[PDB]
Amino acid sequence: PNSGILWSEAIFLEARPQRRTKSVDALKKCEHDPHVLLAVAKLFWSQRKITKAREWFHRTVKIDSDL
Amino acid sequence: MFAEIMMKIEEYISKQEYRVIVDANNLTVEIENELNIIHKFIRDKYSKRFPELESLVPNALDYIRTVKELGNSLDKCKNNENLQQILTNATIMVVSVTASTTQGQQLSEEELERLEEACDMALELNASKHRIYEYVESRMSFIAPNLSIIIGASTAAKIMGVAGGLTNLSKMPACNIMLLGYIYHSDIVQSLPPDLRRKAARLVAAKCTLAARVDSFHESTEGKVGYELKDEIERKFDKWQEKPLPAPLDGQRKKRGGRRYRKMKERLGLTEIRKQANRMSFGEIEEDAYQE
Amino acid sequence: IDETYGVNVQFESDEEEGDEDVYGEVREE
Amino acid sequence: DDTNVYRVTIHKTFEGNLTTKPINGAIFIFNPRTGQLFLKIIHTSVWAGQKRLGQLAKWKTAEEVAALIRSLPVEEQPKQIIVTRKGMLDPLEVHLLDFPNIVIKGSELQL
Amino acid sequence: DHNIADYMTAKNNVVINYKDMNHTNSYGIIRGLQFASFIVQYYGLVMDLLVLGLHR
Amino acid sequence: GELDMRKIGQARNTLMDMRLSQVSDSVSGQTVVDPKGYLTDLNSMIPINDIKKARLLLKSVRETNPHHPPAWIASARLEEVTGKLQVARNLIMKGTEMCPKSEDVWLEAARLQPGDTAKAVVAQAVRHLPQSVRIYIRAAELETDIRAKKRVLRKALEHVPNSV
Amino acid sequence: TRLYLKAEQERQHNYLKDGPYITAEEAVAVYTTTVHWLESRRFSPIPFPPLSYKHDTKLLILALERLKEAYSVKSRLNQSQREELGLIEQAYDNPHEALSRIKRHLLTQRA
Amino acid sequence: VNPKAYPLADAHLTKKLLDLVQQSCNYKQLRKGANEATKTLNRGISEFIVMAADAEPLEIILHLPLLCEDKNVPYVFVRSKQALGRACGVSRPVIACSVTIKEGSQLKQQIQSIQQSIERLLV
Repeated sequence: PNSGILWSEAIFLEARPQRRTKSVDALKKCEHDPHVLLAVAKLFWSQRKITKAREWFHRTVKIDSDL
Repeated sequence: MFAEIMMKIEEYISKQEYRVIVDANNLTVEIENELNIIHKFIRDKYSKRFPELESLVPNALDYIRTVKELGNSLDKCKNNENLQQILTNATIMVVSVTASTTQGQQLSEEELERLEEACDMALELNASKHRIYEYVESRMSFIAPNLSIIIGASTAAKIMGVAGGLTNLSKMPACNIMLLGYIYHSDIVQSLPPDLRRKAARLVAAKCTLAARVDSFHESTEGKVGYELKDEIERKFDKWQEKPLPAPLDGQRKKRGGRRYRKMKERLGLTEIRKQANRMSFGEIEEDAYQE
Repeated sequence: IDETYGVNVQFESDEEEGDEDVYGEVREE
Repeated sequence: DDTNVYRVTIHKTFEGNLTTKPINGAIFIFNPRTGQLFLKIIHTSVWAGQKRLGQLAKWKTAEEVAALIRSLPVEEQPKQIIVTRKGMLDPLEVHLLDFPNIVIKGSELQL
Repeated sequence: DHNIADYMTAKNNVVINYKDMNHTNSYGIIRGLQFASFIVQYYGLVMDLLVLGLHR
Repeated sequence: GELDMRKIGQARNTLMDMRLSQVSDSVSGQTVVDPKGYLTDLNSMIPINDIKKARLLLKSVRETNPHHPPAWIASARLEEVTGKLQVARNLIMKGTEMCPKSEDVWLEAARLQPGDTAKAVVAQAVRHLPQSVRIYIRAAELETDIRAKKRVLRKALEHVPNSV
Repeated sequence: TRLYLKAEQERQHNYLKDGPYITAEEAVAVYTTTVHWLESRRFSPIPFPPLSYKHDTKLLILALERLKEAYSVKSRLNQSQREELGLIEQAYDNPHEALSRIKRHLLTQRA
Repeated sequence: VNPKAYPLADAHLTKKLLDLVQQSCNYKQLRKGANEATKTLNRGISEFIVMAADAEPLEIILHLPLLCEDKNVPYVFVRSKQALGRACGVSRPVIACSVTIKEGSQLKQQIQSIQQSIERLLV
């Protein structure tokens, strides 16, 4: 459960109305992860919300800029 | 996106998996907002020809019918048989009284043609949304009739589609509740008083879940369990909505004054009243006779 | 506010309130 | 002494607010005729609660004052409660109503 | 202000209860309203201005 | 059958409202209200017995010790922290006359009074307790001029030349 | 009381069915006369309750006194009267909270 | 019982599951009800999920094995819902429940033993 890439794959393979709980579960299980933050940014950009996706991308760049 | 969904709905209705009903429901939910925006644009465009048409007709379809039947010519409001099929008699009298004193300039030919084309497009979008809702109700009655009869056909269809499948809908704890949410959007919930409708939404889960669970197998194809759950939810919503004097026996004092009894005496009693002395001096007071 | 417990005098209810001008001057603000 | 029970030690600070925290619940009671003194020691927090006015402390002190007389025998209880605090004498006199045999007299002399 | 006026008029249009009877007041005005005095005085001013005449 | 008789009333009310709205155009001084706009001011307006007990204790300490400039400073701080500043200015003016030759009480009286009164308060504090560096610094700080501050600094150097 | 309540019921129903009795353009004419008179007076209309007022708390104190005067002198008060007295005391204790609640009710509450 | 409820535990296995559910609910680590059990299974914090075969309808508990196919958790069905309700301490019968993992609980070894013993019944 403590894997960022597996949490990102589980958030990307899930349904689009079911990803809002999967992203919260990935943030609660594996917090401060760059892959989970990138998956949350991609889910926010796919939901036509650029104002949250830009903040999620900024938090992903500030948590780990080496990704 | 609307043409392919309409062709899929026509191909499904001409032959008589589950993603087509969800696509038709999403297309209807988008076409409702598109028709509302088209009615708002028609009210903003035809405000110069009839500024009182929006206040007399608050509905979108009634205002669209009044703008498509009359248009720039306001002479179609006296003894007209076509205007009586959209609005009532008092609404027709109010529209005639508003068009008798309008104080508005007439539009051009191109603006009236664009308004008529927008009204025809809104009517075609409403007809396509009604046909998609009928096809989704038929697919919900064919797939899961218990959830379609308990909370609503569209609700059931939306629930399954949102769940991504009847097998996921039953799996969902809030089965048949798809935030469409569907628990609140539930007709049985809608039947409950607006405030109780929310409570009915929570209570809808049990019935909706049961309906989905039953619909999971090949049992209850007629919808008897869903009708029983809807009747139970309606009974719960109806229940949620809408002495001889004692014998004056002679007073018996406390057998033994206890600390708990003293605590009650400390809590309740005449301690504050005793502080205020009711004694009155024999001599006259400084106040007047009837100071009160 | 000295460290004496009695440094702060006890505040007994007084200055009786009342539409009566104790100072005896007609206020004009 | 009514003020002793309500006495609150106050801190001193150039910038910080003075901490007028209560000291203790003892009223510094004395009885030269009895050859002893009474120390009704109570907790400082119990003596003065948070946002407790002086009248509230006096009302609570009256209950404790009557409690001391209640614990003591009627003969041993002071026949005359000479307290110079005339303002606090009336609640004490009201408290003294619980003991009709005992009497309360004003104390012109202040200990 | 329009909001205060709307609130006052809405308060003037409320449900009236009794021992066993309840109805809705729409034309009448609750004399028990704390602000009813102001509205009655103002409307009486309206009739005064109407009857007396602008110049008068 | 019997139609909705309320329809006629609704139509009449709508006609009356429309006529009134049309007549509102001639109202040059017509004004509106902003409850929704006020909603932001009501949400931004978001920030008793203990403060009253502390004020009563400060008043009892000032009555039990009139010559205590810590008690006068605490009473001035309690009166200026809540309520109005006029009671704090009156308490500072009472403490300056009741407890003379105090630097902290004079500093609190200069900080609580306006500058036209603070100049006279600093002059009275220099007449009552001269050679004070804090009172001279408060007088030079409440001058708002170059020549007045230079004269105050020259007077402080003539009074107490051993002040750094 | 019962008869008058009934009569007012069918009176309100008749007003609803028959509509307002203010004749068309007659209430409009009355309003025009009123606004012309006001313009001749040329006074600033009263605005919404401002955040800052000269004696805002004084008005709350006067209102609290007026409501208290209904049953302050009474020996006892009913349960509804007791609740009203408690509400008045709470409003007096916290004038700012009561004022904020009153303004919110004014600008939001309509039922 | 219902044939759709699978797997079914024995008498001593149901007694051990009821004792583990009572130890989890007494230590504030158990969730009663089928909705809370399925929410804890979907959230990824439920260590084990127990069901009951005496449920009307039995398909409403059918989400409890299916969530076991969605989170890889051992599932088991009790014989009666009234014993699981009393085991949960609730007077009302419980047809479903969930023993969740805690931050270093003392009953982690018993929960692991119950998960190892409940995974062999589904064969």
